[PDB]
Amino acid sequence: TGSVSLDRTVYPVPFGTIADSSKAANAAPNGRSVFPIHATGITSTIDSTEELPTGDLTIHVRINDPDFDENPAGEDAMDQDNALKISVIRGSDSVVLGYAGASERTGKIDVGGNNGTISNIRSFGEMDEIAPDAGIFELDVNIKFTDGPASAQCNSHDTLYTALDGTTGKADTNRFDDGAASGQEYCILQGDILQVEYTDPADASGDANTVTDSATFDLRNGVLQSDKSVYIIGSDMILTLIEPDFDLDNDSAETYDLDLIEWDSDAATTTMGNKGVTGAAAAFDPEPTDFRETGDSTGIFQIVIEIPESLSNDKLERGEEIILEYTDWGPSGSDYVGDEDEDVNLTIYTSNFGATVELDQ
Amino acid sequence: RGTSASLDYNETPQTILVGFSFASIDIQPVTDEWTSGQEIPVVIVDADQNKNSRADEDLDLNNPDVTLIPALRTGDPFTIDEGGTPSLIFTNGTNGDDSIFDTGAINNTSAGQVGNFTLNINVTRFSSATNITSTESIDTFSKRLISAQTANSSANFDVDFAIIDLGSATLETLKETVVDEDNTAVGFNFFNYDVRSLGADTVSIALLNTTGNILPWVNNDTRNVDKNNAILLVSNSTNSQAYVDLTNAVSDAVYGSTNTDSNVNIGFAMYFTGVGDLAAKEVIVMDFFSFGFTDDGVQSSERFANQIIRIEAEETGDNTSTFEGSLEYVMVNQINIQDAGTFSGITPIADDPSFIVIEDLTDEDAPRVNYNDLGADGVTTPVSDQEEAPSHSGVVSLNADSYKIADTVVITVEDLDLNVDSDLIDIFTVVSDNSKATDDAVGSATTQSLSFGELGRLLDVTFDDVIWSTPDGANNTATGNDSDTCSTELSNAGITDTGLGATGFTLVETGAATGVFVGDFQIPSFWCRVSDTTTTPYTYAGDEETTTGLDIEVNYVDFRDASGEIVEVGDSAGVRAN
Amino acid sequence: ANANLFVSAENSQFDNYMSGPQVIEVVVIDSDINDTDEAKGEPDVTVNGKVLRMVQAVDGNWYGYFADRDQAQIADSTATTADSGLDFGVFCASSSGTAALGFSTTETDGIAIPITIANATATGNGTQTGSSSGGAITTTCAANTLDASTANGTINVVREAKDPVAASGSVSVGQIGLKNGTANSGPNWPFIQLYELNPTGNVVVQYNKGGGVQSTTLTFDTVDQFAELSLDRTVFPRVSQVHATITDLWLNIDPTDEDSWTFATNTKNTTSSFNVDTFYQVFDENGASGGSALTLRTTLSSLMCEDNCVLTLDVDAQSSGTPVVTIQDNGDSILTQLNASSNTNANNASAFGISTETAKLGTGSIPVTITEQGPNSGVFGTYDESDKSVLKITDNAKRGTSASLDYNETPQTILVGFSFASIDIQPVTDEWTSGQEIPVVIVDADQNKNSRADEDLDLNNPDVTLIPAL
Repeated sequence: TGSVSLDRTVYPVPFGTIADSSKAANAAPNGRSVFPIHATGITSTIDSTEELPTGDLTIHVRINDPDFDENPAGEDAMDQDNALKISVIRGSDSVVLGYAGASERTGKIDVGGNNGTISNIRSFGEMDEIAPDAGIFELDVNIKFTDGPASAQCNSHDTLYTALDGTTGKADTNRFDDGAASGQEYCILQGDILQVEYTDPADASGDANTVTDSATFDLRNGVLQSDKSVYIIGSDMILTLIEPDFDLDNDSAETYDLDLIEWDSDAATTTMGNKGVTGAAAAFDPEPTDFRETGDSTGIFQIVIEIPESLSNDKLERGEEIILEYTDWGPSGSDYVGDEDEDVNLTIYTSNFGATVELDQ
Repeated sequence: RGTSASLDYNETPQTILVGFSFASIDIQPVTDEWTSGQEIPVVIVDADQNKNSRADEDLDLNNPDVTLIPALRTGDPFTIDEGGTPSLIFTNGTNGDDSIFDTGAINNTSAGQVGNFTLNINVTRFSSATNITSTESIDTFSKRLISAQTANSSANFDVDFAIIDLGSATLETLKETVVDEDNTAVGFNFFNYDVRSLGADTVSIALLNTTGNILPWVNNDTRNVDKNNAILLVSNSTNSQAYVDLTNAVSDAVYGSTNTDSNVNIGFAMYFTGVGDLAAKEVIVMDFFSFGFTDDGVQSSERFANQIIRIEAEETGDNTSTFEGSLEYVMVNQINIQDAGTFSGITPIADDPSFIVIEDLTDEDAPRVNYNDLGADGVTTPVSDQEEAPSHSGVVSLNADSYKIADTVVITVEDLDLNVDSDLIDIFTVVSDNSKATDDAVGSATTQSLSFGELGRLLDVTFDDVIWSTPDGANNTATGNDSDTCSTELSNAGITDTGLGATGFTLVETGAATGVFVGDFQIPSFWCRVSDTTTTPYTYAGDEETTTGLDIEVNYVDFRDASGEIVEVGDSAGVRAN
Repeated sequence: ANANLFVSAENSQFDNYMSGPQVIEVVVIDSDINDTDEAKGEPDVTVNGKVLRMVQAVDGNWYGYFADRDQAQIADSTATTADSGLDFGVFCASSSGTAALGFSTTETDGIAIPITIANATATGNGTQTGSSSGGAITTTCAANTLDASTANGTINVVREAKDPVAASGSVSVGQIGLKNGTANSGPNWPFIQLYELNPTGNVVVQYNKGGGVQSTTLTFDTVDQFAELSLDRTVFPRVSQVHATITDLWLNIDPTDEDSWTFATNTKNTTSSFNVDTFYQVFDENGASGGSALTLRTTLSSLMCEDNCVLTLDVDAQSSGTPVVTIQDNGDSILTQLNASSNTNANNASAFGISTETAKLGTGSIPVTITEQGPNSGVFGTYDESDKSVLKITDNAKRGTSASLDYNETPQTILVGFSFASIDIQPVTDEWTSGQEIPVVIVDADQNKNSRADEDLDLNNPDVTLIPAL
């Protein structure tokens, strides 16, 4: 019997960039699927150098079919045509991402399987066996924030759809078999169910059989953490960020700009990154230079930061209130990325001790 | 299989059985981890390839008799069969003056390497007075093209041209592997070809692009549908085996046409001399290679390494079915990622080939070698083996917690991924170039600015968290509180160790394959502090200060951590004084 | 362990392999037939079953030289001028031995004699150059070709053949009937008998004598697995001689002579017309004029040279503007600093070249000459009998900077560095009283610049930079 499995029970909602929207440049997302820096990092307009890269999450599909393991100690590939179907469902409406198992070919996105002709559907190619004696085939497929059912909640962004066929146009028909309904745009919302369809050519009974695995899209709040509350100026700050939705790929550890966090104190207010004030990023000397995820399937991001003795042309004082605030853009109450702009901050104290002065006599 | 002949002597006939054997390709690392710069044997046991019991049989792509060769590939390299089954023909005649084979030359010039291909055909004296067609076959793993044709070897036979079309392949099927070197941050294109079976004195290869059919070919004087249809790659090479770096002209010409890439086909051309005899079977192997990364290059989507590797296994003994080979792999680092020599220095076709690894390929993506085989039953079942090539977290530390003046500090860097050859001693020099932002840093002069810092920055030594650099360039004119310049002050103090480059501090590997690099230098009494690191060349302070009491810190830039990404690690120490 | 038959290619170091245009010397050192005054017979020596004509020399040993026909023809195709390069002389048909050499040579595939042709007919005279594509030869040679020769001794692959036994009474020249017996300068001796051999196929040399035959097996295949290059040390001081030991079987073309090869190793001379090349017998083994230089870069492919017959040199791996390796004139070379301008010095390796062959070995190109350590050892060295290397580390070399030398496509790095010394005074007892000579021990690897000789410190020697003082 064939079986299909997914890496994670839940997956984060993908996010796009400014170039994926036809709206004019704005200092705020204005409901778009954009993940920019905290307001102080943007100068009146969000451009390509001040937002996170494209957030197409890469889901890996795995099947366990010993029938396709024809070679016990050799390479095997699932060559059955269109045996795997990847689709996204939101209630009563369904959209299919593509087909797998046949030869890789160019195609558009079908909605609800309305297109009878299968050659017009995008094909991801034949899945490759993970190990010569395993029998499990894995295919890596990325899902864009546009690859979802049409809805009116996503009209806030005049989305530009990347073409999946040979044409270079950015129109809706280039990526999807049919244009979106007037007043609605293709997108993925919170709570949407991601499902994988695999048709086994031969089960234990040697006939056709359909198996399914499901995952749910979700968005979670972000919370900072530190190993301790007080810090000596110039010491090492183990800044730990625990937030699930940044774990886009379970097979690798991604990196994200430190600019998402901001320095807020009496000395200065800066994003502590390359987009901050002059001489800022040097003061902390990040190691690594950006937020780095602890493990490929953990979702926790950590980075070593040094407490600056001076932020920008002025020193940092003892007992100063240190505020580390970052904007999630994806809180629990957000239907999608860029809907709610909730911010979360952390309080950090500096070392205070008695500076007693004594004389010999 | 199974049909046999009976040879009889002394009225005791012996039966000559024909047959096949179950093979088993195995990769045996010398230890429990296949780290970079470690040549490990590859053992292939296949009695089908042992066709002579009194001699040694060596596998060869150029030998049509050797039907099956093990192969390894990563990414999507552009082989000869990416567009399906190709069509190859042979032609005799003259190229003429309006041809890229004669007028063209390798000079990285648009006119020099890109032009038009024209020819005239005189095949009346040939059999049937027609172009020499052939039967084309492709191997599933080595991707070798085997050409079957009439085995005419008469003295009057003379053939010069050879035109081959890659089935339905187009510029779209080529741009997935061939990348634009001008637009990508880091990217190189390589062309590997093997035409040794032809036995030609000189070999010339050109790339053809046209919106119509390749067979039969046309001429400029006949039609003007295509503005340009010839891109010269190899011109009169004396070696049939060559792995040459393509010039930027080829990459520009690939993207140099404004027409639709899907509406124009691609063709491959051959011109050679001294091939007046053709065997029954001929083999043509010529693929495209590509390596590099785009933008920040931290995610796996922007890291690509398209190559195909074939192992030339050699028989162990005269009558031993065990064929022995070996695999080499170098893990690319931040220093050699911008140098085309390290990509061109690998051997694609040899008994001990080498290949590039861009990411800590483990689990399902581990480097896997493929080898077809005819089993004892008679099916062509494949046998494959894989070995993980993970990365390691570089650790750098100093021998002591505190150091005196001229205490001869030594830097010990243990990271097995920087070993790029098990034979040669791996070394890393220090950059001495004021113009580049990586001045006085270990690495290479070439450097690109990214989100993780400088590409050419490998290791730095810092006093008081300030990089130790020698005053140079036009930004060292500051004199400070006095009228003496920092460089002049250091010269007066007698400190010839004005910087990292002055000391000659370089990283040298402990052994051939140890993977641990040892470097050392003496701490100077006086050093020149850098006023600001935000400009190149660095602007130095006008007065020197004594290094005692300051904390000496090193920073080894690790291009690939244990998970296979950039992690900044260093060690700390203090310059003691009494 | 043969008793009488000795073959040049027989070598346990290189496992009896043979490759390229090598001429193989066959000597039969037999005490039973060593005398040269009696009308003795020719010993029965055959290779692969084909008889090999033997000539008795003044030393009482019978000599015979053979080589592959295709390889010999391909090599002679590069002999633009006579007595230069891999010149095998003039080829003739196997049936022409009786008319030319005076004795039958039917059982061979062609003979290469050092004659020259004055009437170059298309039928009655051999090929002075030979077909570049190889294959069988049908051109015949006759007595009139001998009588019309204007220069005898064009063969340059066998240069030290022994003098044939002079004719006297009942004994003919070589006891087999050579017309002219002048060795190394005549038209008959030496001459090579060509044979058809198969690459990767064994070659069996046979000597038939009473009481038991003696047979030697040689393998005729590419020998790249044995071509290796080694350096005497690992770290090299500022001025130390750079010694190269080239253990290559293929380079031993002449068995009876020490062989000299010249290479153009400049890997960064980006001139279009210049390419890395190899040359044969530019200089003699004594450093004299060895003849003209001829191209071999485009011919090595057909000469069984799989990445084992080319030399290229890298002088600055890091391209830091500090050259590391340079070249000099030696006793086995005639190198000349063409760029004698006072602005530059001996460190500019591109300033050196060869006057006679400036066309390809001119300024730049780094002309490098190597000579064999022995006539038939198959091991070549840059260093001469005076220990003066062809390569030096530059005196102004920056510490840490290294150069790499390339042979067999196996780079060899030439690092630059030093070692920690320790000078110690060890008295014979617990007190250093007057009139007691006590040893002084200095351990310094920097001053040990030669691994095959004794280095003595000297104030008068500028090379000895550092001397202890009190």
